[PDB]
Order: sequence, then C-alpha cells, then structure tokens
Amino acid sequence: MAAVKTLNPKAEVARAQAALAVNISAARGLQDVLRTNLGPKGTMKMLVSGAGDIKLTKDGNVLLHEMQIQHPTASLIAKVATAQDDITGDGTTSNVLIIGELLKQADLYISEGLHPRIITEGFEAAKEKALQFLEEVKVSREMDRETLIDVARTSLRTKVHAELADVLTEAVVDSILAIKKQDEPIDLFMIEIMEMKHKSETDTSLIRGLVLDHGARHPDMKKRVEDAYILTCNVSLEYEKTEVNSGFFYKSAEEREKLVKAERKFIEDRVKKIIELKRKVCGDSDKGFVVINQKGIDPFSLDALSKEGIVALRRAKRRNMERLTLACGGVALNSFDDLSPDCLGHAGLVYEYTLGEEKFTFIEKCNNPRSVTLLIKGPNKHTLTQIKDAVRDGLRAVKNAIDDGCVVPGAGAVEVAMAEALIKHKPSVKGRAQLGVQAFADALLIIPKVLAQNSGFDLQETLVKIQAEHSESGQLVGVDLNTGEPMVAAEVGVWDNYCVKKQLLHSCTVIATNILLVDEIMRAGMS
Amino acid sequence: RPVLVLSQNTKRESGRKVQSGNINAAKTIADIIRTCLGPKSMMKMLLDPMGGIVMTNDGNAILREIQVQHPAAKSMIEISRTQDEEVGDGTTSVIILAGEMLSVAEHFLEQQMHPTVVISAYRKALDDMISTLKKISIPVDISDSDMMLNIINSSITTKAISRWSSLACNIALDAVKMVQFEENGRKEIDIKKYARVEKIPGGIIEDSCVLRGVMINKDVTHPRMRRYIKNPRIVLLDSSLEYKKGESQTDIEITREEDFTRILQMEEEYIQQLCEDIIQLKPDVVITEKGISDLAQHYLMRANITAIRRVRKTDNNRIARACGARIVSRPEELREDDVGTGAGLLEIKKIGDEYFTFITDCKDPKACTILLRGASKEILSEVERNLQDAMQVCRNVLLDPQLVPGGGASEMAVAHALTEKSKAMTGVEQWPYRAVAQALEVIPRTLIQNCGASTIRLLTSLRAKHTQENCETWGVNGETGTLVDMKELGIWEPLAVKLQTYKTAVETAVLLLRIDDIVSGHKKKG
Amino acid sequence: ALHVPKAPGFAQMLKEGAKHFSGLEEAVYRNIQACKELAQTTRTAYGPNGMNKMVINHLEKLFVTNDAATILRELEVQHPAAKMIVMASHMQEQEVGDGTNFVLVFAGALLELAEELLRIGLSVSEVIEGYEIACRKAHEILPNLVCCSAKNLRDIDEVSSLLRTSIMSKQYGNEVFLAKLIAQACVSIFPDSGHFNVDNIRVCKILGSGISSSSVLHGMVFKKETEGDVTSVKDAKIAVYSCPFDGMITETKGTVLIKTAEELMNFSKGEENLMDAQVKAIADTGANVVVTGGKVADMALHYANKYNIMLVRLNSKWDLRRLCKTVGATALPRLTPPVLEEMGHCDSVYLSEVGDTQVVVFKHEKEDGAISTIVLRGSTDNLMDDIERAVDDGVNTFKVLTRDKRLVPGGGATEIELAKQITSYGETCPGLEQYAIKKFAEAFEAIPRALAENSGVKANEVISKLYAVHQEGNKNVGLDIEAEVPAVKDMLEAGILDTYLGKYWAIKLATNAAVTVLRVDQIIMAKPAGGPK
Amino acid sequence: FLQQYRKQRMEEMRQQLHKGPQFKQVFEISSGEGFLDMIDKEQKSIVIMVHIYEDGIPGTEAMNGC
Ligand SMILES: Nc1ncnc2c1ncn2[C@@H]1O[C@H](COP(=O)(O)OP(=O)(O)O)[C@@H](O)[C@H]1O
Ligand SMILES: Nc1ncnc2c1ncn2[C@@H]1O[C@H](COP(=O)(O)OP(=O)(O)O)[C@@H](O)[C@H]1O
Ligand SMILES: Nc1ncnc2c1ncn2[C@@H]1O[C@H](COP(=O)(O)OP(=O)(O)O)[C@@H](O)[C@H]1O
Ligand SMILES: [Mg+2]
Ligand SMILES: [Mg+2]
Ligand SMILES: [Mg+2]
Repeated sequence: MAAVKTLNPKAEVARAQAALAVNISAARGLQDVLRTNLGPKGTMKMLVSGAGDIKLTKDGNVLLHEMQIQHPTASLIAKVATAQDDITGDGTTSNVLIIGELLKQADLYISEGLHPRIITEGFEAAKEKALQFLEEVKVSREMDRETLIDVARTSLRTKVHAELADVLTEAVVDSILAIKKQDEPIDLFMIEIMEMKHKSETDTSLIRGLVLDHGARHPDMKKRVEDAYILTCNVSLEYEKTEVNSGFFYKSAEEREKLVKAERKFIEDRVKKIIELKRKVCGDSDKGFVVINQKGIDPFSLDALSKEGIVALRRAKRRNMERLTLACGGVALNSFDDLSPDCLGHAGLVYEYTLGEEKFTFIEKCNNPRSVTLLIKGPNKHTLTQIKDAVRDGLRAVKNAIDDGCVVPGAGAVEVAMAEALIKHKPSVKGRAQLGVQAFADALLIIPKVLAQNSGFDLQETLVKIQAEHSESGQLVGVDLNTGEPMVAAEVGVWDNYCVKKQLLHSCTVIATNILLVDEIMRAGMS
Repeated sequence: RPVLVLSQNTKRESGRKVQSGNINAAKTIADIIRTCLGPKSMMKMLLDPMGGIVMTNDGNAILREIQVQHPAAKSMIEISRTQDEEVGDGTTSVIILAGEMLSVAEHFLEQQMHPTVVISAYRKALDDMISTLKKISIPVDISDSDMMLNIINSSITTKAISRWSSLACNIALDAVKMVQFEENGRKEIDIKKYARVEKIPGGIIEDSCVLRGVMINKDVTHPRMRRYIKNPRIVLLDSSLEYKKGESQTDIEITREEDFTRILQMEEEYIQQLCEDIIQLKPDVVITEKGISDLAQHYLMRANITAIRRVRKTDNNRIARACGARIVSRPEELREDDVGTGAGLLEIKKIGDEYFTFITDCKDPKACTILLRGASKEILSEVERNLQDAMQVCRNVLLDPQLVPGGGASEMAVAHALTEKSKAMTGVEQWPYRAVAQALEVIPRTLIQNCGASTIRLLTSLRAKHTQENCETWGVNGETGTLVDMKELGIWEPLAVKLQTYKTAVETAVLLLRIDDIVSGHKKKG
Repeated sequence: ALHVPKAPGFAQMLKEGAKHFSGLEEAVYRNIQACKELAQTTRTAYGPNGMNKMVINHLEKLFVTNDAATILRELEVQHPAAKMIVMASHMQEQEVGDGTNFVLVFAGALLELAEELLRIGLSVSEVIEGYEIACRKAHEILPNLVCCSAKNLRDIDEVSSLLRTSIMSKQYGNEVFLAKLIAQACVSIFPDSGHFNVDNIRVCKILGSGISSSSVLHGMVFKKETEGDVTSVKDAKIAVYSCPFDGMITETKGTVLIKTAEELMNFSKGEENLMDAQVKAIADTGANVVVTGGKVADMALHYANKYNIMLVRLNSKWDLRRLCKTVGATALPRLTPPVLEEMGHCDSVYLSEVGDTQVVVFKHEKEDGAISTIVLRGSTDNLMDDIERAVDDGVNTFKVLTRDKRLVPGGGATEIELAKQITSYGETCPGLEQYAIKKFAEAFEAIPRALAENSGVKANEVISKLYAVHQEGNKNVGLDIEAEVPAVKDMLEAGILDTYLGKYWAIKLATNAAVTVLRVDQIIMAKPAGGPK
Repeated sequence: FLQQYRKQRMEEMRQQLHKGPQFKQVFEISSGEGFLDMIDKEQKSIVIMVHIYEDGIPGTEAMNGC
C-alpha cells in the first residue's frame, strides 16, 4: 500500500490522519495519567522497578521516566519535560497537561475538516498575545524572606506532606539565603544534599557548615575537636611508585632494611611539613587540626598524624574542595611547597557520627559559611528519595524567584486571565486563525480545571465561577483547593515562577506546533 | 549433485522488466518525499533504528533514514546525499526531478526507442537548460546585507525555523561572514570545521545567538582559579602537563638510599620547569587537549592563571582561530606571537546544572559557535539542520553572486525555452527532448499540490503567462495558490543550487536508463 | 464480538510485562490485604507463648526462631506494600532492637481498620489525618504511663530483673539464667563514663554441653591455635603487631643482586642473624605473647620458639582491634620492640579445648575490661543462634535503658490504657476524624489479643477484663500468662516491664508505615526481568 | 563524578557520525553451512562477533542497534 512498505516490506507507516490520530492518542494517554499529579491535593504514585526498588513520587518528570511507555510521541513529550525540569526544575506536569490539551483542542477543529496549518498559525498568534499579557501581569517585587518562604511553600506543599513541606521551606530558604552573594548568580553546587537513614522525616534540617559521608580511618583519631583548623589539600599522602619502573637492588638484609626505611622519605617529608605547620599554629591542646584530603593516606601517615593529635580524612569528593574553601575559608592546596597559617580554614566544631556501618563527619560553627548542607533524615530509602526530589524542586523555585524579582500569582489565576485576554484579542486575528486562538485559550484553561477536579469539586461549575468573578472584578482570582470559591492568589500567598510560566508557554507551543504538522510516521531502518 | 555454471544464490533478471522496475523504484522514492516540498510542507517522524526520533521535512535526512533493497532506490538516495553535500539545498527538488525524468523516459521505453537515443536527447536538453539558467540569472551586490538576508529568508521559508526568520537569517549571515578567511592568496569559508553549532535544550528559541568567539562545555580544573577574566591572554597546548613514560624501555636500578627521593623530586622539578616555561609568557588562560597534573595546577595557580584541560582538537583549533593563537606542543619553545591576544572576555558560567566556558568578546574572530536554545533535543536538531541549510545557501551566494527566480518560475521559463528550441529539430530525438523539457513542470505542480489549489488550472495559467515575452520571473505563490511575479514576492535561489539540481537529476536519469540487466546474490569475493 | 480490545491511551502504551493498578479496589484494598497477610504470617510468634518457625531461605539454610525481624528478612517478600512494612520493622530493629513484631502487628491492625473505614464511607485524607491526630495523642499520653525507672545500671540483680522481660519473649522456658549472664556481661562493660557500646559484647558459640553450661568471660575467646610451642602464659605481656611476623620487604620490587661469592655465602646467615636480633629485641622488653595480623615466617617462628614466646595469628583486622581494646595494646606496624605505653597486658593467656574445638583465651582476673565475651554452649547450631539472638535483644534493651531509663507496664497493660484514653479523647472530638481516632485506639487491642491467642485463652474475655480493670483505674494490669483460664494481674509486682523508648519508637514507625501505605493511590509495576540479587 | 560516565553523553552524540553512504546493516546468516564456511574462511587477524536472536523476544532490537 504505502510507498515505504513497497520499498521496505516490513516497515511500519502511519500516514495522513492516522499519524495525527496516533500522536493525539498518545498525548491524551499521557495527560490522562498525569492529570492526578497536579496540585497539593494530588495523589501519590508507587513505582516499582524491575529489581523491586520502591519509589513514591508525585513529580511529573520522575513519573514520566518511570512510566512503562514505548511510544514515540510520549518520548518526544518526555524529552520536552526533561528539558523543562533541567532548566527550571518545575512545571513538568503542567507542561504535559498543556501539550495534551493543546493537541485535543486542535483535533476538535481538525476533525471538522480544518487544516492543521491554520490551527498552528492561531497557536503562534495566541502565544504572542499570551506572552505579552504575562509580561503585563507579573508582580515585580524585591524579595525578602517572606516571598521566598511563600514560593518554597507553594512548591513543597505540592510535592510532599504539609508538615514536611513546612520544615523543608525553612530549610531551603535559609540555605539559599546563606549561600547567596549580592548581585551574583547563585551556585547550587554549593549546597550539599546529604541523606541519613535513622531519624524521622521531620528531623531533616540545615547545617551551617559541611557534612561528609566518610570519617577518620584510624581508630585512635579524636572523635570530636572543639576549635579546629581546616587544612583542605589535594596531595597524595599514601605511598607512590616511580613512573619509570624504579625497582630495588640490594646485596644483604641490612641493605634491604636501609632501602625499606629510605623508600618512604618522600611522603614523610610532606607529613613532617603538616606536623610542623600544626605545631607552629597551635602549641597548646585548645585547638585542633582536621586534614581533609582528596587523595588517599596510607596507614603509616595516618599513624604519624594521629600521634600528633591530628584528625585526617581521605578520599574526599572533588566538589568538597570548593565547599570547604567557601565554608571554612581556607585554601585548597595541591602541594605543600609553601604552606602558611593563612591558608588554613576554620571550624568552631568538628565531630564524627556513626550510623550502622556508615560513618559521618560534621564540620559546624563556621564563621560565615558560603556553602551549607541539607541533611535529609527518614526511616525509608523511598522517603529519602521523595524528600530529595522535593528539595530539588524547592531549591530551583527559590533560585528562579531570586533570579528575577517578578513573581506570578498561582492557583491557575494567570491561566484564566490569559484565557480571557486571548478571547478578547481573538477578533483582532485575521482569518480562520481565530479558531486556533480559541483552542489555545481553551487549552490554557486546563490548569484550573485539573486543580478543581483534583480537589474534588465540579469542574465546569468551578471554572465558570472563577471566570465570572475575574470578569466582574478584574482581579487575579484562582481556584481555592479547600472550598472551590474564587480566591486572590497574591493575597493568600500562592506564587508561581515567571520563568516557569514563560518556559511552559514557549515549549508547549513549539512542540504542539511541530506535532500538529506531522503527517507521516516511519520506521524503515530494518532489512 | 546439482552442477551449475553459476552459484545457486545467483539470480539474473533481464529485459524491459528491469527498466520498468528501476523507473518504478525511482518514482516511489520520489513519492516518499513528494509532499515535503514548498513553504507549506508537512514534517515527518523518523524512528531511528538506534532508538532516536528524527523529526524533519528536509529531504536528505528523510531519505538517509530509510533502508531499501532495490538498488535503484540506493542510487536515488546516493543522489540525495550528493546534492546535499555539494550545495546544501534542493534535495527534494532533485529527487522529484529525477523521478519525473525517469517517468517520461519510461514513456518512450515502452515504445521501440532505444535508451541511447533518450540519453543523447537528455544530455542535449541538459546543455540547453544550463544555458537558459545562466541566461535568465541576475547579479547580486554581496555588500548589501538586505539582499543577503532576503536570499537566506527565501532559503528558510520552507523550514520550521521560518517563524523566527530575521533571527535565523542574522545568525547565519553573521556566522558565515565572520568565518570567512583568506591567507596565502587563498580564500576559504570552511563552515564544517569552524562555525560550530552548540545546542543546549531549554530556554527559548529567541535567546539563540551567534557568539563573537567559542563556547565549550568545560570547567576550570581547580575551583580557586578565576572564572571571569576581563582581557585574557590565552595559550593553547597539545602536550600533557604531567610526567610521562619515555618512548624507549628505561628501567632504573636503585642501589643507594637517596635515589628514590631524588627521582620523585626530579619528577616534581620537571613539572615545575614546564610550568615556569609557560608562566614566562605571562598568560591568563592555558588550554590543553590533554591532562594537566595536580602539581602543574598548583604551579599555574601560584601565577594566577586559569587552566582548562581535556579539550577536543577541533575545539582547540576553533579557539585558536577565534582568539588568534597558535597551538604549541612544547612549552620551552613558546613564543610571544603564539600567545593569544584578541579575546575580549573569558567567563565560565553555569547553564542549567552544567558549567560552560565562554570566550565571547574576540575582536575580528575567524571562528564562532552558534548557541541554540529550544524546547528539546529534536527541535534543536531540526533548527540546526535549518541553520546548516541557511549557511550553505549564504556561502553559495558569496562564492557565486548569481540568482535565479524561484517558486517554479525558473523551471517554467526553462521548459518554455527548451520547447521553443525543440521546434527546429525534425528528428526522432526531439520527442524525448520536449518530454524532458516539460518534465520540469513537476516543481510548480508539486508546489500547487502542497498549497492545496487546483493543479490543472493554475499550471495552465502559468504556462500561458510564460508563453509571453518578458515573463521569466512569473511563479507560483506557494502560500495562497496564485500566480505572482517573483520580482515582487522576492523568492530567489542561488544559480549554483539550480544548476546542481538540474545536472544531478539529468545524470541520475542517464545512469538509470543505461541498465537492462540485474544480477545479484554472488559473494563479495574480497 | 469475541474479544475486548485494550482501551485507547495509557492501556495500549503500557509495556509487555508491566502492570498498572489504579483506584481504591485495585490498589489500596489490595495493599491492605497484602499487609494483613504479612501480619498474619508473623502473628503467631508474639509474646512468651510465641512459636518458633523453621524458615529456609533460597540458599537452603535453615532458620528456626520467633524473632520477627529475622523471619521477615529470611522471607523474600514480593508485594511492595509488605516490603514497606518490612522496611519499617527493620528500621525499628535498627533504632531500638526490640519491638519489630509490635510494629508489624500494629501496622496490620491499623491498615485493616483503615480498609473498614474506607468501606463505610470515609476518605483516605480523613483517615490519614485521624491517624496522625491519634498518634500525636498517644505520644502525648505515653510519658504519663511510666511506672518505674532503672535507677541503677551498675547493679547485677536490678539489671537482671530489668533484662528478664526482654529475653522472656524469646527462650521463655529459661530466662532467669540468660538474664543473669547478660546482666553480668553488660555490667562488666559500661564504665563510669555513661557511654555504652553494644559491640563490646562478644558471643562465642561452642557446641556440645547444653545452653545451661554457658558462662561469661572477661576477655575474648578465639577459635584458633598457637603457632609456637608455648601454649600457656600466666602473666601475659601481649605485644600486638599489625604487620606480618617476618622481616619487612620493599614495596616496589626487591631483587637480591649478588656480584661475588662471599655475598652469596653470607646472605642467608646475615638475614637469619637480623631476624634473630629483631626477635630477641622484642623478647627483651619482657613480652611473652605476640599477636600478629599477618603471616608467620618459619625462621621468625623458630626464633620465637627459642625465646619462649607465644604466637597467636588473627586473620581478621576487626579481631585485632578488639583484642587491642580488651588488652590495652597498640597495633604496631613494624617489628620494633613495644614501648611501655604501647605494652599490652592481660591476666592470663592459654590454649584450651572446649568440646572438641581448640580455643585461645585472653582472660582477665578483674571483673572489668573494655570487651566481655559470652561463651555459648548448646546441642545444636540453631539453638545457639536463637540464644545469640536473645542475647542481642537483651543487650539492646540494656543500651536503650542507658539512653532512657523510663519503663512502662507490659503484657498489654500499656496498650489497653492507651486504647482507653484515646477512645475517651475521640468522643470529645467532633467531625469525621473521630471514626479514624477510634479505629486507631481499637488497633491497640491487637497486642493483648495476640498475647491471649498465643497463650491459649479466649481473647474477648481477656480484653473485657482489661477494659473493666482499667476502668476502675488500675493502669498497670495485664493478662496473666501462667493461667489456663483468662485472667489478669498487675505487671508492676510481676516485673513485666518494657522500655518506654521502644514503645514510643515502635508506635511512631508503625503509624508512619501505615500512613505511607495509605497515601499510595496508583501502582505502576515494571517487568521483573532478572535481578539475580 | 567520573563514576557516572561524564563522557558517555558526548560519546553518544559524536557516535552519530554516519557521514558516509547510508549506514548498512549487520550480516544476516540464514544457513549453518554459511556460518561454518564464513568463520572457517576470512583472515583470522580481525575479530568476528556473532549475535544470536529469535524474532519477537525482547532484548534484541537494542542489541542490533548497538
Ligand atoms: N495552596 C494552593 N492553592 C491553590 N493552588 C495551588 C496551591 N499550591 C499550588 N497551587 C497551584 O497548583 C499547581 C501545582 O503544580 P505542580 O503539581 O507543582 O505541577 P508541576 O510539578 O508540573 O509544577 C501550581 O501551578 C500552582 O499554581
Ligand atoms: N513562499 C514561497 N512561495 C512559493 N514558492 C516558494 C516559497 N518559498 C520557497 N519556494 C520554492 O520552494 C522550493 C524550495 O523547496 P524546499 O522545501 O526547500 O525543497 P529543498 O529542501 O529540496 O530545497 C524552491 O524552489 C523555492 O523556489
Ligand atoms: N511474662 C510475660 N507476661 C506477659 N506478657 C509478656 C511477658 N513477657 C513479655 N511479654 C509481652 O510480650 C511482648 C514482647 O513480644 P516479642 O515476642 O518480644 O515481640 P517484639 O520482639 O516485637 O517485642 C511485650 O509487649 C510484653 O508486654
Ligand atoms: Mg511543580
Ligand atoms: Mg530547500
Ligand atoms: Mg521483643
């Protein structure tokens, strides 16, 4: 039948209306699955992998990755959502919902004989108008702690339990404010997300310092040093071999002893430099040295350091070099050729924590750390994973809010206002693209619909109530998730990231326009 | 025992069946992408056997992703690849033209005309088409940026990037202009090596831009180095900055107590000597295609120098062209001229969750990178393909400033000219000449069909218009299905693209018309 | 009209082996059923009258025990909800040490009553809110139910009485003797410094003479032998070495380069003389016991035998560290003679045979030391393993007592009092959450019900008696195990008390697990595929 | 994070370098004697890799693409 099948007999081809129907069905299925995720009233999903790992989540992107899907259009939507998560860290579920609703509304007119090109033109015009309105509606405002708290709550409440969200809001906002420099881009690598598995979920907190997942490797090391100098180094204190195949030659046992003793002089020189620095810095027992080394330390050097009362750690992470130099305030050293007291970090408390077979080291009471750690506690692995995803979303939301002082009212109020603006702008559009503009507005209207449906209220009645209130009053009224009545999102404290909304509009419109114009799907690589 | 002259798996097909099969295969290959031509073309989804998805309406990608068995289809796909590589545009046009010429040749082959007569007529028609195409061309002032932007626009109105036309046109024009180079009396463009396209999913498409420099996905080796340098002095290297084994076997034999420590100290001193040799030029940035040792990092850091390691050779060449540096593989031979001054800013910033290194304020850079921001990977891939088409068209115009009316005007004018020329042959070969002359109408017909208007009425009106005297520029408005004068619509294409398309299609027909016997199944015997 | 096609949308896009469950009946009710099944499997091993279960894992290794955590870990549970409940039980085991069966039973009862509440009309959110409110109320009430405190941990009798209850559920027949052993072992450990280390109590399992022949040794026992000829030291002077008892060698590569005949002739003599000098230097410090963590050279062994030095070789570094802790030595890295502060001391080291296994004993005369060991006897490996599990439970109970000294009455008294108080509170609360609060209160009855069922009496009569008695106000009254008729008695006089911290953590973890299971609404399982481990 | 294969992604993108004519396909053997007389023949210096499969069973298309 098809030309491709004429060339490649075992080729799968969907042509003309078939390809569009296939794409729309896939988008509708994805939207049907992801509808229940939207809003704090959404339902958790349990995802079990092949090996039996359990993951509880509500994140749209996480759900898309763990969904057992084998469809091309679903793959494209998943890639779009992955990009949205990577850049902004929020709006993945909204992304999928808007794409699916756009495709459904477009099909509603295409099935009436309309060419998809006109619908795409209407989509482009509506996207331009909606972007203009979004620029007109955002609330530019210098952000103190209150607005950041509100944004973090608006994200974490949708991601986790209410009390856990309350704790995580303070954690994330305090961490961001701690690591934020004035008029400088925020580096999220400087916040360490370490997870321990012993306490309850509400015991997770923020440490104004650093937490390491390894401890001292010598049993005679001090377990808690009160006042500490931090020596952040990247020098291999363990034994090393010559690059040029050295070998040893001797003629007697005494010569063997001499060679054995003389083979560790190179490392002992570095160890002696460290010991001399420690003795010069502190001659009393009041203070102490913590030596965090990115490279290993052989047991001989560990013993030599421990005899001098120096606690040392080996095989630290690469990012921990910057984390310690910013928190404690020292200088990371790749050699000990010229080491001075001014290259030493400071820490008002360093102690070691044991949990089962795992070992942890806390570096606390820093003067004014520029890199903090977010300690995650929970009784389950899946609880830790959920909290980690929620904290990632909250950190991204707070950073996005800080990036541009504008913030957008949430609860679907901006979607309703944009829908009304597009409807009013529709007469200005020339031609049959008015149908595409109307479809775009109806697709934008999905967010309040899904929010009301998840909250358990009637969809259409709640939507018409919201629209009537907004039309008669002109305010940015959203969907209340406890009563269903119209509510002013700005006054209540439901905030949305402006960058998230702009990225949603751009990506959804682009991908929907590209999909609508596809008229053939081919798989002709076999044979 | 089945004794045979040839092997069992050898199968031989011969006769008019072979010609019919070849022509039908070419027709079907044309029909694959017949609908992907014109400003109203519809995109296609290709499922890569490696698992990826390719969404495009470019002819070459679609035909490349298809696996076929009939070797005539393989010939057509190779034709598409050749047209793409030579000029970068007109892939669908050349495929459709080859199919149409083979159809009108099969017409005569069904009668008692030998294929060689058709070949001779086709070659004569090719000469006449080249002559007419050169005749109806117009010159272009390359200095006028408006005309160049209009040409690139006409080249990109048929792609998905057409919605952002001014942005894409400016990006392509700036990239092509600043990659243009001239040395030793030789002029070159080299879009392939320099003028890199780096795509980062996310953001918005309007944020895409061409940088006055090179951007790489690399970070500083040590966090203590500067991530923002105002006017860097860049030094590029190939050799590693670490102690390495010699070429020959160089085993040592230690019999004294202090030889081990001396060996290790000598290693350290050699690293320090290399770093001092680098420092002697007082640079700010050191880029190495290979590793940089931790001790080397320390010694560079003590001199307040930012170091980046493990960079691809192509990226290092691009950086050298952008900042005007020379790669040196031996630091002891580093010269002042080798130090790269000309970069106006170096800055490492975080995009998303991954660090990127920018050298993006070069004065007079001969290499550039194009930063693409988009919805996802497939959208950005299609955008990059469209940008490649735009850059290829721009370089073709820069090499040859001749333009030809587009949107079917050139094909109709050439068809009319050849039809008029055929009136004075009075030979048996005039019929194939006329047939291949009017076979060029498939391009306006395809434009009308994709637009949606009536093919027969519009095509007849266009032919009647072209029968007049000064109407060579009358084509089809592919968006509204009406006849317009393309000196008013403004659609123009480089003469090189049209010439290459016509030549390739005619010679594809010639090559596939010389075949009347197919044997297959024999081993490679390699 | 002969086949029902898959519905368009997600149903068609699903993978081959994947499974999708959505809604109440398909997901929540089924999870509740699975958790109830798990609780049913573990139920019968609760209380003193619990029954051991022979469990054989995939490796064809036999486990017989009534420890809920061990039974759960020896069963390859497949259902994800039961997996979550098992994770909660294991977390309770890690945090406290005892109470895993309580966690599992409470979670099962809570989920069953949640299923009933969902059936009668309530919503999942209402049930979860009600359970959270009731759990907060129970945690508020629990401190007021404390009957007494440990008030002394250096005493043997008091610690034995405190530890008897913990190790009465396991090994019910003979708990006094095990209590005395564990009390002595824990009192030897736990110095004037308040910190107590559970790992400092070692267990050695030597088969043959019945568990009543077990004893406590102030030191360590290693199932090894002595390399040298000396097998008894009375004034031990252990000198621990982490290096092999041999001349050290170069780390890169060492070759003996001989260029003349005299060097070839004298090499072996010089090497042996150096070895003898090193060993004699070690011996001249008064050391008579040498413990090495590496191999023993033949010449080194000969020269050690010449100077009457006991050789003990420890294969595992953990044993070396434990011996250093229990003796007072420092693990030297070279064959240098030990200095006085690094000089290890012990009261007696000897080679002895217990049953048919040779052991090396490091015995301290004083009733003190860093590490104490329990030599367990028995007629079966599995029996000794059960005694070891009971010992672990008792030691964890002692550690909890060190952390928190409060105790609450056991035997269902605390559960009945909690249920009564929470039910009384739930009446005062209006709204729909009162049903969830009342069901949370009723879920506490599964503990006295399990105890009565295992003891062989009618659970309903016992529960009614407990409610009556707690209605007058005797809040320290639980069921009497030693009775063939349903009866109750005061637990304070009987000394049947369990740690307050254990109850607190167990209730918290069980409630959290039940709530987390309830929160799940959809399940998307993937194809099991392989996963060998 | 070298344990997480930093270069895996970039190797994936520049593995999409078909460049030349088409991309060909793996040799399909339809006779056991064909397998035997192709493994017996051909120079032994270079390595020969063979894939065994049955149509329909999962875990095949990914291998063929690889
Ligand atoms: N307390 C609230 N009341 C009303 N609306 C809310 C509230 N919290 C969040 N929302 C709205 O519900 C939506 C939640 O989206 P979410 O589930 O986070 O999707 P995604 O994860 O894709 O961003 C947001 O768009 C926000 O405007
Ligand atoms: N707006 C337009 N109206 C009419 N014809 C057009 C228009 N834009 C481009 N064309 C014609 O379409 C042809 C380009 O088709 P295209 O899809 O680019 O095929 P290819 O990719 O093979 O070059 C050119 O011959 C050009 O003359
Ligand atoms: N002598 C006894 N009489 C009555 N109840 C007892 C007695 N000893 C222990 N119990 C009860 O048995 C329970 C312990 O059961 P057990 O098998 O240890 O489960 P878990 O290990 O989960 O605590 C405690 O709640 C305690 O009240
Ligand atoms: Mg969100
Ligand atoms: Mg083109
Ligand atoms: Mg117990």
